[PDB]
Formats: sequence, structure tokens, C-alpha cells
Amino acid sequence: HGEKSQQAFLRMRTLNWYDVQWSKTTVNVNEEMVLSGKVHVFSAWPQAVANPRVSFLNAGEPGPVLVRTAQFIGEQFAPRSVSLEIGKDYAFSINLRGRRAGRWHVHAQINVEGGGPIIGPGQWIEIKGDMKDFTDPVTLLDGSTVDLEHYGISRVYAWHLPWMAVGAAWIFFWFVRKGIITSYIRVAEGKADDVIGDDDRRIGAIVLALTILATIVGYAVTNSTFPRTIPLQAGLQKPLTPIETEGTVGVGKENVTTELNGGVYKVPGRELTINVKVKNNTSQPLRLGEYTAAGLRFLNPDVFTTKPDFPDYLLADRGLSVDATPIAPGEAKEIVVKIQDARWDIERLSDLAYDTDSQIGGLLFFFSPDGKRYASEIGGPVIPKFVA
Amino acid sequence: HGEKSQQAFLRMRTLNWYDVQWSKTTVNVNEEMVLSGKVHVFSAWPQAVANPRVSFLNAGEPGPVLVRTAQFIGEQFAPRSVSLEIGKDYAFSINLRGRRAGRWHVHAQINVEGGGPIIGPGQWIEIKGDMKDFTDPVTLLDGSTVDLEHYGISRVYAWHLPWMAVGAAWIFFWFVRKGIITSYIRVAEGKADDVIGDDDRRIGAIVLALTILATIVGYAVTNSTFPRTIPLQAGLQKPLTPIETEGTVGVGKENVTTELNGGVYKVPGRELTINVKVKNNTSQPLRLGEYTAAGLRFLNPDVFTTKPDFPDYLLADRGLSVDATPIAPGEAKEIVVKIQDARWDIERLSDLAYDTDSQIGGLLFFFSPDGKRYASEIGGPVIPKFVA
Amino acid sequence: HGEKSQQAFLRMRTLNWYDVQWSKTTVNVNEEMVLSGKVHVFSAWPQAVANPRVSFLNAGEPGPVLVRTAQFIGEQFAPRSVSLEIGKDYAFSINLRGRRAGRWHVHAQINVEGGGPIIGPGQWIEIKGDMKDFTDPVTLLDGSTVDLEHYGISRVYAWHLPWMAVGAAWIFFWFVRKGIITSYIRVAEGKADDVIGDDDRRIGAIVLALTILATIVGYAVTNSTFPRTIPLQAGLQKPLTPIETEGTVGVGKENVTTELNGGVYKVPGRELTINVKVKNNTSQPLRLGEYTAAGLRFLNPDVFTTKPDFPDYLLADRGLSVDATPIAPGEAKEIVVKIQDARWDIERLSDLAYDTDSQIGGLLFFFSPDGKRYASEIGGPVIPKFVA
Amino acid sequence: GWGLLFYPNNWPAIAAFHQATEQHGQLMTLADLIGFHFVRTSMPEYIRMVERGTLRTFGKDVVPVAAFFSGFVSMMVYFLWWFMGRWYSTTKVIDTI
Ligand SMILES: CCCCCC(=O)OC[C@H](COP(=O)(O)OCC[N+](C)(C)C)OC(=O)CCCCC
Ligand SMILES: CCCCCC(=O)OC[C@H](COP(=O)(O)OCC[N+](C)(C)C)OC(=O)CCCCC
Ligand SMILES: CCCCCCCCCC
Ligand SMILES: CCCCCCCCCC
Ligand SMILES: [Cu+2]
Ligand SMILES: [Cu+2]
Ligand SMILES: [Cu+2]
Repeated sequence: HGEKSQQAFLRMRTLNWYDVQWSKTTVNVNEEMVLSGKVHVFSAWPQAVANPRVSFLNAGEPGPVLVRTAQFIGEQFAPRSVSLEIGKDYAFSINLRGRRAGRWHVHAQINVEGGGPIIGPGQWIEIKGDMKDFTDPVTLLDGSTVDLEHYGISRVYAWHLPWMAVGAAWIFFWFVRKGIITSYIRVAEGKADDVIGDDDRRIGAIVLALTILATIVGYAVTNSTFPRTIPLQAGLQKPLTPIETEGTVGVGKENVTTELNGGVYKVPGRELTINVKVKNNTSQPLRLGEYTAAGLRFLNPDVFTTKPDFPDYLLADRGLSVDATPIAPGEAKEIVVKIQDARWDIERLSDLAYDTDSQIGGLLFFFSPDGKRYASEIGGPVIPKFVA
Repeated sequence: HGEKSQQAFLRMRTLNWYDVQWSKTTVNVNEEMVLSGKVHVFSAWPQAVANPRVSFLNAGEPGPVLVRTAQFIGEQFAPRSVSLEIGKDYAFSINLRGRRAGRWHVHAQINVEGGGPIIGPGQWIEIKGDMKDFTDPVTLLDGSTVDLEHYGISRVYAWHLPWMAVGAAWIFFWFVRKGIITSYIRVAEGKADDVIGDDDRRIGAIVLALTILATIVGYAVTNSTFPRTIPLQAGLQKPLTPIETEGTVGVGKENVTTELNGGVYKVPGRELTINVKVKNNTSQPLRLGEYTAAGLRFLNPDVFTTKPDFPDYLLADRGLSVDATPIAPGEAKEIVVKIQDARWDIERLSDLAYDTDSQIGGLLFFFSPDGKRYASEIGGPVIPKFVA
Repeated sequence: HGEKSQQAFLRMRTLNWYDVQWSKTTVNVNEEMVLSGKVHVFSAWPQAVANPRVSFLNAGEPGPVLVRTAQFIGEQFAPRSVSLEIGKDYAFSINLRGRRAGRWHVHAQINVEGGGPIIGPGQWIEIKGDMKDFTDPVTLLDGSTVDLEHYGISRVYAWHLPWMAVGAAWIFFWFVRKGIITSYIRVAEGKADDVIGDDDRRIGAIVLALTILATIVGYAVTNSTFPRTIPLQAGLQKPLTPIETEGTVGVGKENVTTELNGGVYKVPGRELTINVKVKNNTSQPLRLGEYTAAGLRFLNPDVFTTKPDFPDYLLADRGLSVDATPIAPGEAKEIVVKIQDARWDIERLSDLAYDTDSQIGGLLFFFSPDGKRYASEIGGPVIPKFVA
Repeated sequence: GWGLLFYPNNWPAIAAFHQATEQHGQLMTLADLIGFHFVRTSMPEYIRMVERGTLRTFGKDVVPVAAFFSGFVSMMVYFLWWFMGRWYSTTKVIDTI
């Protein structure tokens, strides 16, 4: 929810989210919803952000309002850190479960080890029900089923609270047997021996023996229960399998290849007149229909006749100026694209002038006469236009 | 010899040794034996172990009982560190020479810079003869031949021992000329000037001049001898050339591709019921015949009719359950493999439950009706079966 | 100009410069000259030098005698750090501009992040004119044109010098109002209160208020001017595009592949009898014509009938002994190459014996009956021949 | 002088092992050959932490540069350890421990 404050050029040149979907907008407690999508790793990964070689898939939400039951990326179950190769596209899906009643903004998020959090598109999720009705539940290896919402808390209390009580009792015993001022005066008057001296040391040794006995007894008792335990499972996972369809820029014999030749963004404003050299390379007449910068879906009004079902704060149905002319096939030509929408300034992408690298990035989507979609990665320097 | 204590999942998911051979089991002093083999670098290299980008080939033996005259890996003479690329197969060979009489367990070993030692198969070598009969020998650039067993030791003694004697003489001279208690009392009584004062400083300066003269004379004399010397030769070697036959998983147009779909290892026990999805991809009917985990050759009794020549502690002729059905060609099917042998528990691979990553690895070997062998890399999570 | 002192094996096994040209040898003040060339990144990059993953293209000259107006590498404008992939060839060009009259030795230089400077070929540039006639000039985003030789210096002086004067005035005021000896004696005599006490503190607070007012006024005034500024633009650039013609070792279906099988360099001397296994692989009868080690163009007298235009200190027209026999096509044979020239010793490449890795590197150039040139990378261990 | 005298006084004992030998078409010192021949288990080559070359070493002065460097870094260490030896020579007796 804080992606607005992140730097623009880092947001648009690290991960390019697309095809992000939320299974349900309104969910009940203990009801499952699936957040899925695809992410493209920018080829020109910034030096500021470390390599995505170590990264973690996460659900961006205000706390555990939705419990994550399972998540997959690269066709792999990914509860641990995964590796993202630069220039590849990956498909992810997170199985969430309603826990807390309210209206929450749930994002798709990937964290890079040396970079930090990268926040994708977010959607408002309405959760109905009561917190006390929430149960996970999970099954153990032995076959027993437990409820992770409440399991183990009673044992933790029963082991921790008595020891805190014992410590408090020890402190109060020594405080009432010997006063603070009284013992201080006694020690200062040279006689710091009648303040503590056996039978006092006997009481201390009795307490220590009882404590050691309880620790050994407690350790042995909690070994009879749970006799077979395993260490924490950790470590980077095996390499993921990227997407291969169709494309999915960089894959297949048919693909569009775009190259930025200069751009102008009005500061302050909302325009982005970018000159794109499109080689089309494919077989069916292709027309630009969408530009996802940092998730912001700037859709070309002509191609995208029907506005799709995407979070309004990112869905801009005004990615104007393509050429109104199918460019494919085989032709390499330069087209002028005029991105203009208030969302470009709302999402602080217009703050690219404040960044130390005035460079844009994202994905260009071209569409056939039919529904076939071809993705192309666009990125490069742009020049700010300082207006009054 | 200490590979048993190393963690199981690291042993089976870093290097997969195969085709390891020892030229001779019984060798004499000054007699040459060759330890050769092939090693496969696991594709899913663990995060715990650093990259094999910097690694060293070594012979695992209890000290220099066998002198290494030459060693090669990747078709390169490798006296220095070499680079191993993840997923490749390399052929190595070490030319050993008998030095110490006895029965020694000699392993093949590769050390990774940030990981540590990886120990391969080991064989008992019987060495007959006497230590005093051992000569290397090596030849210099000028053509002279020296014996590295004894060369240079006399000069080192003749330079080191006299200087130690000189230091002892200096200490004893100053100790007898001025006593310890006597000089301490003298210094404490204010007169710390008649304890040391010229002619004492004259003796000191004479000693220093003689020492400097000897150092200069010694340096010049040892420059007349050995007038042409070179600095220590160090540095990582050029990239190695992997194996390309036939395969050698990952090479060639004909190869088996296996994928683990769950496994069960009895703890405590010796079983490993692993479900393997075999795609065979090749042209000749292929039947699973061998599974090398950490060098442990679990051979399928049917295919491996004759038990091969391999260290008994690793050679398990009971890699049971394949399908008793040739799977190739073109067919992708799921087979159930039941690895079961006491060596699985002896070599302490059953301790996979103690590890922080319950994941297996290794190589699967498939054989044609003829002797052609196809290698496939298997690896993935497995689930412990807690027996009472 | 200090490349002679750098270690030989690092010089010849990091970057192999070729096709280096200087547009003009004699240039005037405010006149543009272009230094261009191609560089090959050695496949066996030394461990001592860090990866060329972060590197910077630079012009090696004694200070800003020539102002760099623009520089390109990998078909990219490169004012910032760039990435060089090991084994690739890159084309670079630097647009210089005469600034200081004299005769200067201008090199082509690339700096590696963890390695340091790598110095390429250098040529003497004669610059005529006067320093005071030098103007850059550059144009701003608003369209105004400024002269970088003098722009901004007046403002820096007008802001810095008055504050230094103010500090000096403050010091002298407090030094004359209260003497050093006088105030020291006063403080030591217990009365360190009549040395500093209001009205003194009033003068101090007046000075502080005026200073804060000037800082705020100065900050606001310099915000009215230059109301639109941007932060420093920094960061590694996008990956470069290597050369693909023709080859350009490692590219194309037609290429020579050479492998060193031992070498002998006379120490001290100038010879390098290297045994090269040439596979020719190409289609036209190829004959060795050039060996660029560290830029030193050792040209074979036969093939190179006309001595080319290249700095004499590197151009050696005596790269003798190829075989006087066209080797291509399809034939793999071993040829003996006898590099011998005084430049090999002048450039301290004969000091390879002093290095910790007696290994050579560089590029081998083969030529067709016509002018087509095929490049091959040669490198490997060589053995010094100690002569009297 | 404690630093400048280290290499010269050690040269007589290590020069014989710096003689060049040819091993399988590769130059190796006698010391390198000795280390390579007599196998040490937990001692690979990559850990040797020796002079492996560098782009701003200016040849024929590596040993003089290193010897001088150890020469004056010793002065700091000599000072600190002289005073540490002074402290270890204390006769102080504390009342309670
Ligand atoms: C300190 C008095 C005795 C040695 C005098 C001498 O000739 O040695 C100096 C020479 C100076 O080095 P250089 O001749 O430049 O290179 C020789 C390098 N080695 C010794 C490896 C052949 O050798 C050293 O490196 C010893 C350490 C410095 C002492 C001043
Ligand atoms: C030439 C520099 C002398 C520095 C020592 C000195 O004057 O005393 C200061 C302090 C207190 O010493 P003090 O109790 O006065 O005893 C005087 C006897 N010595 C001179 C041996 C410390 O001594 C130290 O503990 C050593 C500080 C430097 C190395 C980190
Ligand atoms: C004082 C003479 C210097 C001789 C050449 C440089 C040797 C290295 C000394 C630091
Ligand atoms: C290891 C040195 C620690 C300090 C020794 C005691 C210092 C005594 C101060 C008078
Ligand atoms: Cu949000
Ligand atoms: Cu052993
Ligand atoms: Cu120069």
C-alpha cells in the first residue's frame, strides 16, 4: 500500500506485473481466495537493487487479515526463497484464506534480498464474518489435525508464566527478607556479610537444585510428548521454470521487439510522449493495446474496446496515440506513443525527475486481429519537460 | 574417511561421483597408481554451499601416504584451483605414488571455496615397501634432477639452526654476565645504569654489525646459487571442458529426463520408496539399473547381473523395484523405485531427518538392451516415515 | 602512459585491443578528434582482476588536455559505468576536443571496478592554439547555452570567499578584543568569566542570527534562480551489444580456433617460440598475419606487405615464423610461431618471469587471399628459457 | 628494521624452493611442487592467500613494498604491545575478585 513512495524508475525497471487476478473480491471467514498473476523480470536490472537471484513471493496485506495457505511461483510450491532470472517471466498464485472482517487492500509482492520490497497491483478485499470463527486447520505427519490459530499457545503459556512467577517470587523473597535501604546501609557499614550469609546460601542452593530438576523434568516430559521432531526447514529452492507462451517476451519464434528512441514527460503533469521503434517480426497485423509500467495498465482506447476488471487506481483506459495502423507483418517502423492519464501522476510516476536515473521501463502489449497478445519489453532514458 | 558425519542432503546434492576407478589396489613404494572418475555437479546447488566457481581437486588420504605426481580435471592439468559449472559433468584423474607402507583408505575429494570438502568414493590401498626407499624425483628447468623427499632440507637446517644457536648464546651471555635477581635488584635500587652500560653497548653493536654482515653475506651467497628464481605460481585456472558423452545428463540429442514426485524414507530404517516420472526420450528400451546418491552405487539386481568392482562399503547390489519393464522409447511414465539397503543407514544417509532440508539428490542410470548407459539427475523433497 | 609497469600476464589476458584508430594526430584548440577501436575481453579472465561486470570507458591522457565531449561503447552512449561480458568483443569511440597546446600521449583506457586501469594503445597528439580560446559549449534543457570552461565559477567564488572572509573577521575580532596570552592568564587565574561574558554573548548571538538569515536568504535566492534542478544521474547502464562481424572470435559460422601447446620466452631476451594448434574451420586459405598481445601489433612480414598506420612504440613489423603455407580450409594442424621484436622487451612483456602466472594471451589474426580477416583468441602457459 | 630484515634473513632458506620446474607444459616452483606432491587433506590451493597478481603492482618491487609496509605497521604494534607488556607486568593486588 506504500508503493507510491518508492522511486519511480526502480518500480518500473525491476518487475513488470501483468495478468494479475483476484479470484474473489468479497470473501468470508474460512473461505479461500486465490491471487494469481505473471511477473516479468526487467532485462536492465538496476544496479541499486541487488540481483533477484534470492527473492521471496509474498502477499502484500496489512497484517494477517488473510492467512496464506499455499503459494506457487515458477510451477513450484514456494514457502521459502526462490531465484528469479533476469529477463524471464514467471507465473505465481497465492491461496489466501479470510481471517479478519473488514475491507483490506491486498497486493502481490516480491522481495529481493539486497533490494527490498517490490509491490505489485493491489485490490480491495471485503471480508465478512467473525475472527473467533477462524480455523486453519493443518494435518501432521502422524495424521492428527491441529488448528494453527490456537495450537501450542496453551503449552507456551504453561511453560512461560510459571517461570516468570517464580522469578518474581524470588525477587520479592529477597526484597522482603533484606530491605533495599537496610541492606545497602549494612553493606556500606563494612558488614556486607550479615546481609547475605548461610542460611541464605542454603535457600539459594535449594532454589537452584529445584530449578535444575524442573528443567530436566520439563525437558524429559516434553520429549515423551513430541518424540519425533525435525529442525526448521530452510534454504533457497531449486531454480524456477519460466513461462514459455506465447510470448512472454523473449520466447517463441514469433515476438515483437521494441526499442525506445527518446521520451518527454511533463513535470509537473501526466504526459509521456515516447518514440518507440517497433519491429513486428510476427505474422498477424499487430496494434499496441496496453502499457503496464509499475502495474498501471495504460490501455489503448481503440484496441481495448471493453474496459477490463482491474483495480481502478491502476486501470487507465487512456493510453492514447499508437498510430491507428496495424504495423505487422515484417515491418520495422517508429511509432509515437503518448501515455497520458491522471494515474501517472497519482502513482507518483511523474516523480521520475526526482530520481537519480531518468529512465522508464515496462511492457508493451500488441494484439492481433484476433485475441492473440504479444508482449515486448520497453525501457530507456527519457527527458523531462519542465513546464510552468 | 569422515564423510559419514557430513550432512546427508549436502552430500547427495552437491557432487555425484560415478565411474570412479582405482588402477591398483596393492601398490609398492615408488610405484604409480591412478585414481580416476567422473563427477556431476548437481543442478540444484544448495544455498548453504557456495558456488563451485572456485574449487580444488584433491586426493582424500590420511596424510601423504601417497604422493600426488599429477592430477587432471576437465581435460586440464590442475595443480591449482579450478572452476566447476553447475549442472556439468567433469572427468578427473589423479596419478598417485606409493610412499608409506600400510593399508590406507584413499578417497576422491573436491573442495569448494565457500563450502568445504566434498568426499567421494574411497578404496583401501595396500602399500608394500619401506619409507626410506622413496624418491620422487623431479627435474628442474636447467635439466638437473632433484629428489623432493630430501631436497632443500639440508640448506634450511644449515641456515636455521645456527641462528637459533646464536640467539641462545646471546641470551646465555647476557644471563651469565648479569644475573636475573642481581640485575633486578640493581635496577630497583635506582642504579639501573651499572646493570647495562658501555662496554655492554659496544658488545651489542659488535653483535649487530656481525649479524647484518652475515645476513648480507648470506643473501648474496644464496643469490650466487639459484641465480634465476621465480615467484610462487598461483591463481584460478582457465574454465574446464565438461564431458559430452553420451550422456552425461544434459548433453546429446538422446537423454532420459527424470522428475521426483514424492518419496518416503523409514526413520529409523533403510528404505526410500521414491516415485520417479521417467521420460524416455531416447531410442532403445531403457531400464533403470543404478542410483549413485553420495557415491553409494545402489545397483538394480536384474540389470546389474554381475556385481561390479567397487568398494564394498558403497556397492549395494539391492537397489530394488524399477518396473521389470523396459520403458523407452518415447514414453513418459511414472515408476516406483524402492531403494533399500543397510548401506543407506550405515553411510548415515538415513539421517536426512536431522537435516534442515529433507531433499534427496543423485544420478539415475538407465541401460539399453546393449551396454549403452544413459544418465539422469534426480532430486527433490522427500517425506520421512517415522517408524516406532 | 604507465602501462609498462603493469604486470605482463594481466595486461595480455584481460583486454585485447585491436582496430584502434585516432582520427587526427595534429589538432587545434576547439577542434574535434575521434579515438575509436575494438576491444576483446579475454575468456580466461584472471582471478586477480575482478569481473568486468562493472567497468568504465576512459581516455588515458595527462589530465584534461583533451575534453571528452562524448564516448560510446557497445553501441551505447556511455558516460557512466558499463558491463563487459567475458569473451565478447566491443566497439568503442571517444569524441575528444583540443584544450591544451602541446604534445600529449593519449591512450584508450578501460577501468574495471575491482581490477583497476587497463591501458590500451596510445598515440602522440599535437595540439596547437591557446588555452584561453577554449570553449566547450553545452546547451541546457531550457535551450540556453553555457560554456563549461567558465560557467558557475563566479557564483562559487561569490558564495565561498565572502564566508571565508567572515570567518577570518570573526577570528580576528575575538583575537583583538581578547588577547591569547591575556585571556589564557585570565582563565588560569580562576576568573575565566570576565574573558567571555555578555555583552560578548550578545555579539555572538547577533552574528548567529545574521548568519542564519544569510543562509536562508542565500538558499531562497539561489532557489529563485535555477528553480528546476535534478539530482546527480548515476548507475550502471543497460547491457551492451557486442560485435558480430565477422568474426570477432566466437561469432559467425566461419571462425579460426587456436590452442597453445607450450611456449618458450628467452629471459633476458625478446623471443617467444609458441606452438599453436590452428583449426581452420573457415572456407578461404588462411595465413597468420598479426598477434596483438597488450596492443603490441606483431605483424607477420609476409602477409602485412605494407606497414600500417599505428603508434611505432607498439607496431612491430617482425612477428616472424607462421609456416609460409596457407592452412585453410578444413585442416587442423600445429604451426610454430616465433614472436621476436625489441618491443616485446621494451614494453616489459619479457618480465613475464617476474609474474606469479607465466601465461600469455592475446589475439591471433588470420587473413584470406583477399582482405578478409579472422580473429582467434590464443592463451595459455609458457615456459621461460633462462639464458646467459 | 624488524620488517625490512625479515625477507633477507629468510631468503637463504626458501630460495632453493623457488627454482622453476616444468610440469605438464606449465611453470611451477619447487615449493608449489612440494605442496602439490605431499597431499594435505584440508588445504586446497584457493585458500593460500598469496600474491596472485594485481593491476597496480609495478614490477620488481613487490618484496621491497611489502617489507617496508610491515616495517612501520610494526611500530604501531610495537608501541601497543610494549605497553601491553608493561600492563602484564603489573604488581597490583585487588581486594576482592
Ligand atoms: C636487508 C639487507 C640484506 C638484503 C639486501 C638485498 O640485496 O636485498 C634487497 C632486495 C630488494 O628487492 P629487489 O631486488 O627489488 O627484488 C628481489 C626479490 N626477491 C628477493 C624475491 C628475488 O631483496 C629483497 O626483496 C629483500 C627485502 C628488502 C630489504 C631491503
Ligand atoms: C611515549 C608515549 C608514552 C605513553 C604512556 C604514558 O605516558 O602513560 C599514559 C598511560 C597511563 O600510564 P601511567 O599509569 O602513567 O604509567 C606510566 C608508565 N608507562 C609509561 C609504562 C605507561 O599509559 C598507558 O596505559 C599506555 C598508553 C599508550 C598505549 C595505548
Ligand atoms: C631508492 C631507489 C629506488 C629503486 C627503485 C624502486 C624500488 C622500490 C623501493 C620502494
Ligand atoms: C592484557 C592487559 C590488560 C591490562 C593489564 C592490567 C593493567 C593494570 C593497570 C595499572
Ligand atoms: Cu495498498
Ligand atoms: Cu575413508
Ligand atoms: Cu603513454
